[PDB]
Amino acid sequence: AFYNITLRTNDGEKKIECNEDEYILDASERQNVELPYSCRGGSCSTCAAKLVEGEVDNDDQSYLDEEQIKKKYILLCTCYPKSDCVIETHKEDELHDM
Ligand code: FES
Ligand code: NA
Ligand code: NA
Repeated sequence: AFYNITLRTNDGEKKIECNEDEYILDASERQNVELPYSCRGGSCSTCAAKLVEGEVDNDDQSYLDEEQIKKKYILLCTCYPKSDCVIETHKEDELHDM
């Protein structure tokens, strides 16, 4: 199924949908909502975001440790939505300065 993702970016709030079988980064990009990234493989911190509400499957990621995951951080390049979500983007620095 598809879920509606509310992206709270550094340039306002944007509404985009994403198939539960695809990554949020790719879905966002085709709907013209540019998000940060670099490796696009789940092993770095560039695409870091924070889950405000909703369920996701970000098990394909590998950079974030359990402490960061518990704090709701997710890497959008490898994150599947599992319900409607409200996500804050461009959180790499926040993550870095925890
Ligand atoms: S762009 Fe590197 S983990 Fe997402
Ligand atoms: Na960019
Ligand atoms: Na450092």
